[PDB]
Amino acid sequence: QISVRGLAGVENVTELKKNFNRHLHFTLVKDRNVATPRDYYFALAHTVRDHLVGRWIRTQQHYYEKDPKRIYYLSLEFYMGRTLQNTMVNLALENACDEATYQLGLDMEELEEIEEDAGLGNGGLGRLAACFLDSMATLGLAAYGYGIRYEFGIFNQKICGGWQMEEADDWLRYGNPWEKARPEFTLPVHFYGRVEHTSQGAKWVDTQVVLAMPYDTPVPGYRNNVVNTMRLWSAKAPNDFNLGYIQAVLDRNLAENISRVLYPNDNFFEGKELRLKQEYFVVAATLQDIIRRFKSSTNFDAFPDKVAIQLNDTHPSLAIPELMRVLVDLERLDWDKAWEVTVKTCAYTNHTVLPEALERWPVHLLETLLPRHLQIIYEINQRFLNRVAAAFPGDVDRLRRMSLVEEGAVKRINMAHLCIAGSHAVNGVARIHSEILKKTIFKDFYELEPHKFQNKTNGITPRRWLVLCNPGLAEIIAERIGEEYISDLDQLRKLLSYVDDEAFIRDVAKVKQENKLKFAAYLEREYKVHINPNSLFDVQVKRIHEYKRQLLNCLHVITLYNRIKKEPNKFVVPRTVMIGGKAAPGYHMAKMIIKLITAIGDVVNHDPVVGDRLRVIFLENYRVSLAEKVIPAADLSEQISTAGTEASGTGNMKFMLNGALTIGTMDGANVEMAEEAGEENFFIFGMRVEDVDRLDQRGYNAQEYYDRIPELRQIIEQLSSGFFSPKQPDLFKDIVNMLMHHDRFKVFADYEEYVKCQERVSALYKNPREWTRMVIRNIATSGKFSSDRTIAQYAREIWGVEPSRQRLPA
Amino acid sequence: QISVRGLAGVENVTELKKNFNRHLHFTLVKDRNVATPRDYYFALAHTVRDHLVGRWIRTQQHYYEKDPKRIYYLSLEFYMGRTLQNTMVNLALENACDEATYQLGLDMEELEEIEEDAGLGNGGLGRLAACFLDSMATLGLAAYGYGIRYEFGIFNQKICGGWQMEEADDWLRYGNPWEKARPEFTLPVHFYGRVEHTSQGAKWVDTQVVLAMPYDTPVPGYRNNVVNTMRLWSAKAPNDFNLGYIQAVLDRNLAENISRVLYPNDNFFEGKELRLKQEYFVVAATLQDIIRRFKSSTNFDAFPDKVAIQLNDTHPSLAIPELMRVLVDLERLDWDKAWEVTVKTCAYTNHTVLPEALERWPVHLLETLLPRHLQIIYEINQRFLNRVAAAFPGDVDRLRRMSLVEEGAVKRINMAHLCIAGSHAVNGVARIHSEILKKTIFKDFYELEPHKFQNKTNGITPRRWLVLCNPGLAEIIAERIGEEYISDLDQLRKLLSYVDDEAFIRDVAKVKQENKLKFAAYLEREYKVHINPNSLFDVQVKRIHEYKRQLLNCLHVITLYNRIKKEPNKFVVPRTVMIGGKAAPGYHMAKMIIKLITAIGDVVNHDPVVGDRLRVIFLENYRVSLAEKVIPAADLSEQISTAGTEASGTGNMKFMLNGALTIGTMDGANVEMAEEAGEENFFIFGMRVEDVDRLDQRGYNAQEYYDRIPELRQIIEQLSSGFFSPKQPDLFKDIVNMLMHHDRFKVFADYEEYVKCQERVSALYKNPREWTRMVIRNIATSGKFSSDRTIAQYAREIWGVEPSRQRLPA
Ligand SMILES: OC[C@H]1O[C@@H](NC(=S)N/N=C/c2ccncc2)[C@H](O)[C@@H](O)[C@@H]1O
Ligand SMILES: OC[C@H]1O[C@@H](NC(=S)N/N=C/c2ccncc2)[C@H](O)[C@@H](O)[C@@H]1O
Ligand SMILES: OC[C@H]1O[C@@H](NC(=S)N/N=C/c2ccncc2)[C@H](O)[C@@H](O)[C@@H]1O
Ligand SMILES: OC[C@H]1O[C@@H](NC(=S)N/N=C/c2ccncc2)[C@H](O)[C@@H](O)[C@@H]1O
Repeated sequence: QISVRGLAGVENVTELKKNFNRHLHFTLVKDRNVATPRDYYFALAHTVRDHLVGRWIRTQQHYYEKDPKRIYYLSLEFYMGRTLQNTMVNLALENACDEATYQLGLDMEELEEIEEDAGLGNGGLGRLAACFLDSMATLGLAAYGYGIRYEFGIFNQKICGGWQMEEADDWLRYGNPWEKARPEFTLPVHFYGRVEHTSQGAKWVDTQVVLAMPYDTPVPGYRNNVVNTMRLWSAKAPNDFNLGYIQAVLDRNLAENISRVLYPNDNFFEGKELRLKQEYFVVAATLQDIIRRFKSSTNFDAFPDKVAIQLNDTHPSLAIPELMRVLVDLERLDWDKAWEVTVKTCAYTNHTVLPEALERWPVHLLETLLPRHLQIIYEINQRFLNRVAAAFPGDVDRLRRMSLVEEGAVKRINMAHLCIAGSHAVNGVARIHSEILKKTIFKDFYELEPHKFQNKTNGITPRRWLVLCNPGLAEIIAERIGEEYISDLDQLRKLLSYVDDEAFIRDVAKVKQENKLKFAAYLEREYKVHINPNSLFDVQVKRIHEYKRQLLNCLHVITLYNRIKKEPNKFVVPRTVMIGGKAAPGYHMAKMIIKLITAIGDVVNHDPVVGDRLRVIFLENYRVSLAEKVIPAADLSEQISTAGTEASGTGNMKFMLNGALTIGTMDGANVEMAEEAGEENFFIFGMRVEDVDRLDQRGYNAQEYYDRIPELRQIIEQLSSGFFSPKQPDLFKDIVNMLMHHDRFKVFADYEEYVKCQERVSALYKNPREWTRMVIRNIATSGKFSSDRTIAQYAREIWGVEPSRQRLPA
Repeated sequence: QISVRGLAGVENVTELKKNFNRHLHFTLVKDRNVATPRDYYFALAHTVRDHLVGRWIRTQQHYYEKDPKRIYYLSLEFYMGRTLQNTMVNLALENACDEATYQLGLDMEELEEIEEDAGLGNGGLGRLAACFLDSMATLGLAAYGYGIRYEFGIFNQKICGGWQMEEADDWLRYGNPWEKARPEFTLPVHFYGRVEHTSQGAKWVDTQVVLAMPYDTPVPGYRNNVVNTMRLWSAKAPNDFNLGYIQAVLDRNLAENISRVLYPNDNFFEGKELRLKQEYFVVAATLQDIIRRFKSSTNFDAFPDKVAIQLNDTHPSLAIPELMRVLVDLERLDWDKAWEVTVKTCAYTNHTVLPEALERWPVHLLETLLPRHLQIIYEINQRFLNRVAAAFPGDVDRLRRMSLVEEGAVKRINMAHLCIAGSHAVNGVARIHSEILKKTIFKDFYELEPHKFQNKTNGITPRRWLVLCNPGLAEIIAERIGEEYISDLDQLRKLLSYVDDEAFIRDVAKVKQENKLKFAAYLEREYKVHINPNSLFDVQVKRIHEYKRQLLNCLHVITLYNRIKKEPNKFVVPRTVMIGGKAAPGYHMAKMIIKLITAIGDVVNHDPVVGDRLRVIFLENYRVSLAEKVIPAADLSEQISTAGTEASGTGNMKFMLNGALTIGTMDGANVEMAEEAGEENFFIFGMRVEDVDRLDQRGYNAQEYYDRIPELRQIIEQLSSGFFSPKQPDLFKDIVNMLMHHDRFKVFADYEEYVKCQERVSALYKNPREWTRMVIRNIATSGKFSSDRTIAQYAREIWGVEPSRQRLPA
């Protein structure tokens, strides 16, 4: 049907159809009389997956023969979403499969909906890892993602009585066709035990062993015939484990619990032993695998020439002392040489400056679980502090600030300090964030080793986040400028010369309307909710956090409702306000915020005077597959974190690419987005970082805003008095108390500017032609935010390798 | 190479080779450069399994269209062993696959050794279920085996320092190619809760739910194109289970523990709640599946015409009250009608008379776990006892003996009594066993309802137990009498006319020698032990139990050693004495017996004077795949249980079919074997059942034998004084104490006759020609012991269906 989806050749369609039938029969053991819709999905998945294998084998063969430098991306999170459509897109099979299934009397889109998301991440950090894998394959890098194969990913969110309920994401229940178990590479991981010192070095003895069994998932590049590997480890008890008899077998569960479940905390540290075990498990198994591959090329001097390890935050920080442990204790290298190798091998990416998110592990935990690593960390700290003392003689406070060991009630290890000390490169994820790292939390480190500190602004893959989710937009762009932009997103600049093109303006607006109609229809079918598709789609989707300020959005919504109630017969631009995202199960305030949103909806959506002029909808179970649907449908992207709190954001980039305008603070990558698009084409409001700093010096007094803004006082009075909870008058007292007395994120301080800015959004939307022209100016300048750009910068500036867009032979 | 292994057609070999390569590539994601031996096994398994699918789909289609009466074989054990060779045999693919793999440069036998046994059983009862499935498919019956998919089967046995060690049988670790998950037939199973009585019947409420997910395994008939199903249930937690957050996810393990592990007790009852849960789990899921299939044919009068349920011992006895529960509480049938349906549907097979093996569940357990079933059991008991009272007025002791409820310290439910009451047929598993049931333990029941009591003598499948494991023997037989005997084993009688045939005598002896050489070579390679292949192979393989009297075998072994030591320069017929089998982990005496065997070996095998005249070897990890190797190699089959204790035996039949002579008591099926072969062609010794009864009346005094048999006194003195355990003089004191003072199985009473009989065995072995002629007379009369005969009798006399040897079209 549409060009960017590829060719539907006669031979190809015929072959797909027969391979589909072969799989239905031989693989699924069904015929068309008894086959379930799930059977059809699996038949199709198997048919598509067959097309990966030749390329996958030859890619890995090629790496073995050419021996390039290998890149190892270590993450506890890979937020992959669904795989079927992505594989079809990257192999140019989409149109052919659509045709093949159509001829078999099946709707491919319906089949696609059957696939579970691989929800192995919480949000931004995990999705970033996934976009990165796509870009690394597309750029022909010899890259491997390494992580954990969680049996349960991020929980499925159900809303019951306006409250978040969690249920287990049993994503492997029907079997995962996109993985291959690799039992021959099963490896032992050690825990507990004790350290003996012999005549010939330290030895780690009396350990408990858990096996790490790898599962490989293919990562196809975009039409370049490259298929890289994501290798995820699963925990397995050894067979003699605990070996009355029955109990010993049942107790195997204890060891295998390591890979059971993803910790559902977004930007928050929880010092639990099981989490520490997960972090070591991935690191120990991965490093053995890396070393094995390196030896199958004795001389560890060449190790950094053949290996780069990228640490996705501090979660895999134990890679540093683990590498030292293997090099010193097992390979018998001297400390200084091992350390040189380690530093040149490792690089560290920081993802937040929020203090509660930073990993600070109690010493007593590491002492019991990882005694040799603790000793190695102490030694690293001593040698590091000796360097600081020599550089800054007599500066005793600097020594305590820079220490890897934090003193206090319980001694803790600061993992971020460990990462900086043991990495040749430290990067933030947007320009303002990287500057904040140098100026504030890592200032001491920057002064010691300025050359270590870099910026690498985040990006998103235009395959998933344009071609896959928004084929209509991809097509109208390709019609004017060709297909090359899909792997060279900077080419979107060419669209600037179409900003006054009446045909293009109409097509851009038409694609948006179609997307909105489709999404409005999705909402009725799967959720029985009614929305006006001619309204402005105002969306904020992202994890629920105080710093992300869904509450400020709530305040605006109530403002609009109150204004309508006061002047019912005045025209207002109709809006559908959509808010979605999961709250960490233990985060009370975030759970209260969800209840508030639904409570507002309950009042607003049933007020006869309001009509279809204002609707508030909570988008349940926000996840990658839902983002692919809602983002193409959005008109207005809410990116409203307090300045200095959102390191980068990536949801912001997704909306920009898909034709929504942005209302946002100058925070994270919003700054660079406004810079690329021009500030005239962005709805910027609120305090800058400098303004927040000024307010902190004076002391933030929320009462002042309450006293001076009548519209704000009304809202607080409504919340307090039970207007939004008639049968539980004090339900939202915690929210009011927080806003009035202990608001770290200064919700009231940005309220007036936000409401004014929102008025300017409504004004522009009234002029569809000018709305669309500004949209074109956003899409046209979204090129910088391709993860291909980001990865090219990591490659050249950190890993020391050159990207290549050249095809491997098919 | 050999005829019974089938044709290796040009087209077939070519096609197998290309399908093997296709699977290696697409399924296993390997090429020949990196493929592991395990990869090759899997490629072959997939290639063979592809040949099942068409037949499997059309068999099940045929049942749906023809709607025959369906047979449901319920067992907690299906001891399947390996599947690859069995599938090749039954599809006539063995020679073709051998040729195809040979041309690919691979040895198929080596590949076969990679497959894990499906060890989902303990011994005889579980293997019987497996032989039965093979025979039911071969006889074209619409039969389904239903059981539990244990994650861990029978433990792997390791011998360390002469002691049994257990390790987890993680048989699914690499994935099972012989199963297909059927998620669409996932069913809820209920536990705990309470009973409410409403205006319209009882209701079982507030229950905990565990899901039962089925996995289907194909059961191919022998060259008849029939493929039946074995459906095994796996336990899955529902997704809202226990739904701080992390713990709730980890706690899902509790529900899923139901299908985690097989209880490793052979002929012994352990009243553990987890075991009770397993028993209900299989019954509840299976009955829902049966009822679903029956409705997809309201009128439950026709239920027994379309359904037979065979209970493999009392393990699935809860089928009776569960069927009543569904019929009365859910379908709203009156009690009397439901009961009529239940009795006509169910039949019960008893497998032992040993009192410690009988299931007697504490009332308090059933009260908590299954409150509605307990109430139903009470009601069954009341109505049953009312029938007994009417038949035998005033016989108050009969009422207490026949009650389903046993009084005492803890009240218990006798599950065997439940089974008799609720079944239209009760059978024992050999003629003497069935007679013992009528005369002793079920005498009261037999007097009430004599028509219920039947015999069905056990059998073994001649596919696995001749063609598969002993192709050389199968071939020399087929050369004289054709191939028809493989599914009509009575045809073996024709071999009687070859008993004086010099060519056949030589061929029978040659096949045995070859088997012995192969087994002697297996022992060196995989265990580094040296044996004389010209010695008589004296083997006792079966689970370790006091009743099976491995100890009596030990006494003979020591007797032979002592006799050699006394007269070193006297000729004796050389023997290799092989004993193997697992002990239940909690059975102390059985574990001591294993240690004794190895301790004897340690003395005997290292005595220079003995030479290669006597060797004692403990066969480690005895299991189905090991039986397939050792049984063909045996000369002498030890079947030496105390008369009246081994219900049937099936190992005995396996040895008879494979050309070993039997030394045995008149116990179980040994009686019928001697009857078929003629007593002159069997080495019978020892007390008959009547003699044991006489001894019990007088009181068994072991001391009398010790006092009157000098050779026996010497052995006991050696055991006591530490001759077989120099550094732990009293190691075997428990064994001596048991033999002298509390021997339930009268080891000493059969000692003299056993040793004498063994002398007659040695005498015959000295005359190879006469040894072989007696062997021919055993093989020739082994036909009755085909499980095809057994199943034909169940079909005609219990299930009310006719077997058919007719092919389905291919
Ligand atoms: O079918 C479900 C099972 O599939 C298996 N995959 C096998 S046999 N081949 N895959 C090959 C493959 C080829 C190309 N891209 C991905 C995988 C997985 O090992 C197993 O964990 C999973 O449960
Ligand atoms: O860079 C990708 C995205 O990462 C997000 N971080 C997330 S999801 N978790 N971090 C968790 C964390 C845990 C422990 N120590 C530091 C951070 C950032 O908040 C976002 O601005 C950014 O766009
Ligand atoms: O490969 C390992 C996996 O195989 C799967 N089998 C599938 S996809 N088809 N089988 C078809 C089949 C055809 C004929 N005879 C048996 C099975 C099983 O469902 C899964 O439990 C197992 O882990
Ligand atoms: O019939 C097949 C074989 O079954 C065996 N029984 C075994 S393995 N377990 N029974 C366990 C059991 C448990 C509970 N209540 C009764 C028996 C018999 O011992 C054997 O003679 C016979 O050949």
